Amino acid sequence: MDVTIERVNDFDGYNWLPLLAKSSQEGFQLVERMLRNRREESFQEDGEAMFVALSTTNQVLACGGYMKQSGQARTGRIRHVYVLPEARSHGIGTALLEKIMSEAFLTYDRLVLYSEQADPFYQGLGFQLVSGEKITHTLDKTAFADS
Ligand SMILES: CC(C)(COP(=O)(O)OP(=O)(O)OC[C@H]1O[C@@H](n2cnc3c(N)ncnc32)[C@H](O)[C@@H]1OP(=O)(O)O)[C@@H](O)C(=O)NCCC(=O)NCCS
Repeated sequence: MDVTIERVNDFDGYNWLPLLAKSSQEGFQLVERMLRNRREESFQEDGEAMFVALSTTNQVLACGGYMKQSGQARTGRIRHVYVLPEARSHGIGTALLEKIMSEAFLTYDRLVLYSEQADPFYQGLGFQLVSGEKITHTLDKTAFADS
């Protein structure tokens, strides 16, 4: 499934309702939280970015990004990763994550994330599963580089 991955510079330039609706149906708040909190966590500052995957017809099929992990130094947190159900299993999440990781490791020496649902996906990308309160997966830059 052909997509383009694009940096979000203007949240108001996309129709987010499909992503909001499907994610909410599934019990996920992550798209809602992202869009509601977008004035404070804009993903526009240095060390942060939000991406969308656009279909060949300009429709949003996924989102995901990164920003600074609070309290840690040199650690970034991967945030708000979600692919529309009908768009899953076509390589979109992998393309999105590869872009995020390659860019985020320019700023951070470690990337972390919290995912209860997608361990196989994240392990396939090289993340290590960890038992923390705030994080489920971690990846050091040196491990990323060595791959
Ligand atoms: C996890 C997620 C981001 C992966 O993105 P994706 O575009 O579907 O994944 P890709 O097609 O790039 O596949 C990469 C890996 O992701 C995983 N994956 C594939 N389809 C998936 C799906 N429908 N749901 C969860 N994970 C999936 C597989 O481990 C896959 O490895 P493989 O290609 O070697 O078999 C995406 O499916 C998603 O947002 N799922 C949300 C719902 C969820 O968490 N699923 C749990 C069960 S309800």
